[PDB]
Amino acid sequence: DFEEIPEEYL
Amino acid sequence: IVEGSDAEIGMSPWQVMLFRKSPQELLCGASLISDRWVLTAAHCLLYPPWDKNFTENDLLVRIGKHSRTRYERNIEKISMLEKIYIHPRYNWRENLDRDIALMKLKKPVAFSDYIHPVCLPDRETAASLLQAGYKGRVTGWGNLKETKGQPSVLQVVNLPIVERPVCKDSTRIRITDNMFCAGYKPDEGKRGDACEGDSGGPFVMKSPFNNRWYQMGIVSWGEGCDRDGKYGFYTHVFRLKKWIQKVIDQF
Amino acid sequence: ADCGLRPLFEKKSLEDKTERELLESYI
Ligand SMILES: CC(C)[C@H](NC(=O)c1cccn1C(=O)[C@H](NC(=O)OCc1ccccc1)C(c1ccccc1)c1ccccc1)B(O)O
Repeated sequence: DFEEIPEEYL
Repeated sequence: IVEGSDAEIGMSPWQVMLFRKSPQELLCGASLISDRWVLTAAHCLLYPPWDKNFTENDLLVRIGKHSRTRYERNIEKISMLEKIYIHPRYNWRENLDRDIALMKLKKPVAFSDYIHPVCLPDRETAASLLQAGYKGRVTGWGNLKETKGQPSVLQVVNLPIVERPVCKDSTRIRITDNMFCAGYKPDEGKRGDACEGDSGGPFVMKSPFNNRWYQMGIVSWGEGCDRDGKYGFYTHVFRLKKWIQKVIDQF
Repeated sequence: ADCGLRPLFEKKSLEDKTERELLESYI
């Protein structure tokens, strides 16, 4: 149910 | 949190969300105690019965949040872990004694209106506030019931510390001095408890002497959620403060 | 240090909706 986070934190 | 209420904006600015990288999910609650240290339950990171053994690169810390699932652009901060420190006498094999861990952030987080550290009690704080009847506050993004589902925003509930004999007599688990329990009794009519996903979050109290919020407990364990005659058990933060200080001082 | 003092509550001398419940229990 989670919105994507800036896929840089990843 | 069962039978809680939506938290107000900036109501718990030390609240931290332990978030799993892949798959993306909430792992537990936690709390910000300085600009580079986060406090949570050891069992959020290490629990051999359920094959949990998270390392630094499995997780992220999300600070400043309110909504459970949104990316709260401009409000939350998301940080990487440099290092995880579990209490060396954490007892996962029997009763979760010493259920406490520390996470050092790779970079200092900036404080803001939504991000701010909670205080850790000293002996007198503990002495004066950790009394049966005195209420603490538990917050988290956990389940709304044992079995609606998950909240949309951070939940809050105030629960009274319970007499140690009553805590004892409510369970078959061996209770230690590193734990305390809280929750209303059946006769008190009021309800509330932590639930699945709330683990590792803070049980705080506001000192009536200096008007500051102190984290007295860490959501540790309970038998079900909000069951009559059962109580939530919390790690006694003051009793493990020497370990906390040692880790931070050395590292 | 400044620990336990909320920017949107204590720092502005505003009270959250249930903090009094806590205070009232500290006898
Ligand atoms: C929100 C927090 C409080 C929850 N904490 C945890 O669930 C915690 C991590 C490992 C087992 N744990 C638990 O809270 C356990 N609860 C438990 O599993 O509750 C569910 C249950 C209901 C009825 C019968 C059996 C189980 C709890 C316990 C305490 C100490 C060591 C190991 C297990 C226990 C089990 C059986 C009888 C009495 C107590 B959450 O679900 O992670």
